[PDB]
Amino acid sequence: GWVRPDLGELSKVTKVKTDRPLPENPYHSRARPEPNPEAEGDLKPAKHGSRLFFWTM
Amino acid sequence: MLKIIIPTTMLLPMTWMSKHNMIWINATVHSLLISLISLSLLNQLGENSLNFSLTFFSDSLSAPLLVLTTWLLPLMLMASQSHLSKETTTRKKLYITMLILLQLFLIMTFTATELILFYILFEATLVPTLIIITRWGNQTERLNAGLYFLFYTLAGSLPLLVALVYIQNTTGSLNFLIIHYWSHPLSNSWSNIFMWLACIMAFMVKMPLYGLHLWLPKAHVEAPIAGSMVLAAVLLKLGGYGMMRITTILNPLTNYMAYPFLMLSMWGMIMTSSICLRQTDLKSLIAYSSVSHMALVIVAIMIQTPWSFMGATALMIAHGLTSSMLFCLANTNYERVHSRTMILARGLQTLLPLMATWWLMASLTNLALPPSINLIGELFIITASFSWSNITIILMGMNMMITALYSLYMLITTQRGKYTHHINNIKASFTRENALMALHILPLLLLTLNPKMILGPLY
Ligand SMILES: CCCCCCCCCCCCCCCCCC(=O)O[C@@H](COC(=O)CCCCCCCCCCCCCCC)COP(=O)(O)OC[C@H](O)CO
Repeated sequence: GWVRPDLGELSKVTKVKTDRPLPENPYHSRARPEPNPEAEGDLKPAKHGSRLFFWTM
Repeated sequence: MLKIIIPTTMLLPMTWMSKHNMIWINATVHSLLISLISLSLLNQLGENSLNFSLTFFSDSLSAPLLVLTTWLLPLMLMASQSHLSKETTTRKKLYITMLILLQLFLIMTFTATELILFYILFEATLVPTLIIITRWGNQTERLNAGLYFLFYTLAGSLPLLVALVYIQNTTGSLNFLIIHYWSHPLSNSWSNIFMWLACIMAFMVKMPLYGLHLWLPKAHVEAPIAGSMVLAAVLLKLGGYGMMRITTILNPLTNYMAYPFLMLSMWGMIMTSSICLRQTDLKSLIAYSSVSHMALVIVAIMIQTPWSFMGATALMIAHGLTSSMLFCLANTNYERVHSRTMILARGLQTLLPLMATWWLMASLTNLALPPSINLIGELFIITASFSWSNITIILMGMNMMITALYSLYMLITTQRGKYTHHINNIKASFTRENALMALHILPLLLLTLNPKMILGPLY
């Protein structure tokens, strides 16, 4: 009493019901380097201008 | 500060936009006016320099040189409107443009508060002078002359550029006050000598010391009259100003490394003045005399003694005014005879009696005859040098003895003696030449009453 599967039926993505837990880190990833701290605080005018040699501004 | 600068640069549009023939007039008017305003800057306080802003400041050393440069500015215009009369108006305007652009830079560098700012226009004076020597110079070897003058200073200036920026990366700012207050004892590490050499050689070159001086005879002789005065009366003196300013952070390394220059300068002045004793060219003779007087200042500045700085500033100005005058003497004689050989036109006093006088105080002033400012310079330097070492007076006094012989040597060969028979184009001296000559001598004796004005910050 079987039935011939129709076209596309075998290619259907199916939900499989399992009991095994999902792997935590399947790639066995190590700890991640901490990103460098971001910029913060309001922009303030450059102190004493360009500060390049004799240029005052 | 600004009250001198904008009047100087705003003078430039005037000459360009003035009438066809009034260029000499209006330029002379306000150049003298600028001199008056500069004289208002001559005042100084006790110890703190006259500071104006981060960009400009003046002290008891800068002020006498500032008023000298502005005072000079009318004189080239007066001295040049004879060999440039037969020139297109644009070239005359361009010639005037070069002078005031040159003079503008001089006010900038002397009043500069930052060493790099002092440095940028330190060589920027070269470009106008290079044009003056090359284009309007009246000779053939002026081309090689300009090359010698240009390359010598650059060969010395570029080490200063590397040295100066090194100070900035190591000791923060290079503001003249901030260097003086935060001065540190320069070590004896073998790098610090090359540190010392770079910070000094730049001012050495454009302050002709024996060996590094061959550009000056080629600089002065082929240069036109205006070029010769500016080059000999102020240009040889940027090097002087630098040393008084830059030797703040060269101690105690200056104490030990001074020896090769001191021997070179002290011996060089005897050699150079000896050249003056047997120079065939009048302009060259005056040029070599500048080396001798300037080499005296080399010993003066490099001893690093309160008295030595004071006599330096005395010879700083007095030689410049005198050398400009003697170049005027040679120029005022040259076009009449159209030659530079001294023996070409002998016995000029019998023909031109007033020029006999003008040549006479001119020679006496260069003689360091007391109480002329030149004597105050040399005599002060001798005492400072003598305290440094007793032997140097043998070299010191010998220079004065040689300086006597060659100074009157031009007087006897040209002014006194028998007039030359063949020449017949010697006309009575134009009162322009006469007026200019008094424009030089009169402030010199006027300065004799007040040495304290030009003694300097050490005073
Ligand atoms: C026509 C030739 C030149 C004419 C004469 C000019 C003056 C002679 C000496 C020229 C010196 C130029 C280079 C100096 C730049 C500034 C020097 C300075 O600030 O001092 C440094 C001195 O250090 C140097 O090495 C400076 C250069 C020494 C000389 C060698 C190169 C210059 C000479 C050859 C090139 C120029 C000559 C012409 C070549 C065609 C300090 O650094 P340091 O070595 O103490 O640094 C910390 C640590 O020790 C390691 O760095």
